[PDB]
Amino acid sequence: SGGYFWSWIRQPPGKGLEWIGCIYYSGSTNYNPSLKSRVTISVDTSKDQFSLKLSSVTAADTAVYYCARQLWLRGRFDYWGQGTLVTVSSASTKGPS
Amino acid sequence: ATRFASVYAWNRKRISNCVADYSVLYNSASFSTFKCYGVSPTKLNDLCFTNVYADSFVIRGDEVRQIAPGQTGKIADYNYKLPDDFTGCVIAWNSNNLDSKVGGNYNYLYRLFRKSNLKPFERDISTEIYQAGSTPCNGVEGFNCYFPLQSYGFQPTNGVGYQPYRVVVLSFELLHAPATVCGPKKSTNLVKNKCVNFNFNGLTGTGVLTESNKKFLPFQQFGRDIADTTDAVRDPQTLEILDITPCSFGGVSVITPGTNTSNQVAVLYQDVNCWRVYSTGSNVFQTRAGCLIGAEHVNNSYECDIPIGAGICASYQT
Amino acid sequence: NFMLTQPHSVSESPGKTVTISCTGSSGSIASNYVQWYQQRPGSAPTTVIYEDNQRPSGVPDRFSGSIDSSSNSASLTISGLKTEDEADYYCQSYDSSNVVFG
Amino acid sequence: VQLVESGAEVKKPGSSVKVSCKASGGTFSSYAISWVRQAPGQGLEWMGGIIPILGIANYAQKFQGRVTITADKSTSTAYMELSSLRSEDTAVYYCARENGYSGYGAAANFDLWGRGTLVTVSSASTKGPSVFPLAPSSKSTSGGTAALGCLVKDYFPEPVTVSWNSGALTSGVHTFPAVLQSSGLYSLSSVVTVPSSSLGTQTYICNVNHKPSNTKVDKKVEPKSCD
Amino acid sequence: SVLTQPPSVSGAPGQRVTISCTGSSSNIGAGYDVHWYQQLPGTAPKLLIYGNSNRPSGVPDRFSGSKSGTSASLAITGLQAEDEADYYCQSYDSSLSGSVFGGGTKLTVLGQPKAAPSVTLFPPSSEELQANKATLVCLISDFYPGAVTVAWKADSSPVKAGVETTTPSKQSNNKYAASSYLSLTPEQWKSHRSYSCQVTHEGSTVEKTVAPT
Repeated sequence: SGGYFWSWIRQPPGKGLEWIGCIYYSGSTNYNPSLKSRVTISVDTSKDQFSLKLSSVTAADTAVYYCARQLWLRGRFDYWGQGTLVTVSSASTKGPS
Repeated sequence: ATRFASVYAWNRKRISNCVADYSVLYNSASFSTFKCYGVSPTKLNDLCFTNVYADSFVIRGDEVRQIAPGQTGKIADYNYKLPDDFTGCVIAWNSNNLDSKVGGNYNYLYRLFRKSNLKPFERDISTEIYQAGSTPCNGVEGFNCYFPLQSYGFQPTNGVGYQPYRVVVLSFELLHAPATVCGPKKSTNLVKNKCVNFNFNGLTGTGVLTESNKKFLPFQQFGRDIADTTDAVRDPQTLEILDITPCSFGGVSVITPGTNTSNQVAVLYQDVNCWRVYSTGSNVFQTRAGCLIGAEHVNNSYECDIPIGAGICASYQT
Repeated sequence: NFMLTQPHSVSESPGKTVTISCTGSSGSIASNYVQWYQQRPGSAPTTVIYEDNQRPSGVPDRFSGSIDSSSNSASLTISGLKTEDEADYYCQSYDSSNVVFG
Repeated sequence: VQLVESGAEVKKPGSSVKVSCKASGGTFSSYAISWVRQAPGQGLEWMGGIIPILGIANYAQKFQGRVTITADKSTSTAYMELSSLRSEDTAVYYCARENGYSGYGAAANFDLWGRGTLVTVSSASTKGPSVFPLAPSSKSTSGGTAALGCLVKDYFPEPVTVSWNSGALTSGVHTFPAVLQSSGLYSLSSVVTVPSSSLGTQTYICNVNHKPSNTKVDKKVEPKSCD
Repeated sequence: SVLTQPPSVSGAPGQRVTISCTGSSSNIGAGYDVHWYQQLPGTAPKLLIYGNSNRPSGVPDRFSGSKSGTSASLAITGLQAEDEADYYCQSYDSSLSGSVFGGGTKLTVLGQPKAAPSVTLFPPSSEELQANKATLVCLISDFYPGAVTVAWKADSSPVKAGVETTTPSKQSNNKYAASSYLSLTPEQWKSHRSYSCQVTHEGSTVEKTVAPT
């Protein structure tokens, strides 16, 4: 409802923000040309959520990922989500002491 | 459109008697300019306009940035000038599959030279040769005498700044008239004699809907009183005039002697000549400033602690 | 090939004004609007100035914005600085099927 | 000035034409030239606009693949060419000079118009006219005057004049326009009133000239002997 | 295209006539000016009114036009004997991207003491049987073009083949004259007894039948 554009925004630590891709309430998707052929965002209306799928993750992809609603296609990312930390590392999770 | 008119003669079409679905306009993801001065594109689905004007022409990349209200150049000065208070915005996109053929498309002619600055929303079609010096130019094309219309070079392999961009200019007008063009928003049922907030043709207010016997001229749409507030509503779905009764109309003064000091307050009604009151209460006293309830009255004359008006003073005693 | 260029670090004394400039690389800046964001460390960025100079609710009047098509740059002016103004600042614009940042 | 054009032309249904509009008494100096047709019994129809300085042209959306217009800035002549002629293309074609002005609406107007060239299509070729002598009968001659004339059959095109005694008669003459037929043939008539006393002393002859057919025959009209 | 006007109007020299010219949103309602063109019967149209108020030199002041809303109005104060002409309103269209003219208003001011028609039947001569044709004519004069009827009968069955109507031409004494031609064959020319031309005008019928034999 509302015809609002849901998008994803990432930012490396200490660096600038990077825009990943945008979606509509339908299946129409827009992607950044630099990171094309690696992102697949979909909308699950039944669960009321939109996700992201990144393939061939490199070591430079460690960044804080954001999801933001857009009131307008070329408008402001008015409402933001909390910054989640995703780190690229071969080591598995170990228990604290 | 199958073809677009030139710059010196831009075709303008009036849009009315329809709902303007802008959701297929600002969500096309194929245009190149949507700087909309004044109103916002998110509010275009809510506002209602008297009429919508849509100009159109084809311009190059270097001149698509100078169709703002306050700008100068060879286009804003001579070809198309927007007013400083312009409402709406231009829309431009790349036109390379169309309007781009080999050998140059010299069909369009922009005004390179003109005698004076162009007035806003004015179309100038004139081919008289512009002179520069004191020499006469009665139809001649000699020195210091050039054709005011200069052709455009539009090649498929031309530079990006010289590529032909199809420009369409949407302009909105807000006049004292019924709005025949509105957003795609629907309309609910009409209620009467109830304090209900309303959304009438883009005007939002809270009040009581009551029938009005006043005769309303078809030219006007809204009725304003001396207080410059909304009083009349056309209601275009049913085309009947309703008087907007305010939910609160009288003056109420609450004589509160503090919160922790005392929990007893007095209500003074300015428009009531002691009913349309909060409560009847007791010790009703009528003063020159109005009717006061909840406060006692005495024949003594003490110092004025809490003034009421017109020489009336009230205080909290034992 | 559109990107936005801004200075990496601009500092000023409190009580005076400061101008932050965001300049486009190839395309114009007078189209597809501009957006300004302020990112406090350890938190999501928040909108500060959107559109030409529009400001959302909850943003002080000190944040003033202006455009300059001739210089191909977007300017954000802050007057009367404070401790809470120490954060990263970003400029955002829209391009064909992609949104650019700084 | 005066924007004179060429004469009337008759073309085949499926051929191409070429008319001109020559500016006399001056030139259309930096003024655009437009063309307007007028079908018989219909309103004016816009063909296209040419500004002779830049040599560019545009056409209406009704027709773009069958009309091409050109102009000459030096000799001051603008031309048409209408290929793929149909049966509905019969009209009078005017050359017009656009006169622009500044304003809010600023609609183009054509103040100076041409003299009009008639263009028509006919599958039937030019044929030699046949002139038929018509004489009144005894019943038709009741008073002091008789109605006598000549009838022309199978003549092409329409503008063919009929002269009475090589112009010697100017009173009582009448010109009757022809009518279209199923085969596209035209047939006009002409009848004059002459006194019965002059029938036996003065003769009447009809001289019909055909400019495209290059023929001019002489025929004798005599009263009927039976009636 | 869409510049519809009333097909014909009427008036008197002592009154006023208003010619309406309506269009659409993209040609008249958008704000484009209208242009009036008076076409006299036999010459080229001339610019009557341009800019909705301006009069070119030569045009008398009696020709005044106006534009309001999505319509155009042309008014004539004095109607003389030369104002009988077709009037077309011209403006600029945005969808067609070209100038559009009006449908045409037949402004006719006339009145005459019409009289009874006088018809004449001329039988074909004897030099058409060898030509394999039968030029059957019906000369009608002193008649008006308001009611022209061409009927051919043989007193056994009416002839519906070869019957046609022609526009009458003005004479030199303010009268109209015309002639109708009937196509037949010499083989059937002598087979039928009669071929009568019937002309009816305002309920008045004159019938004269020729005798070929």
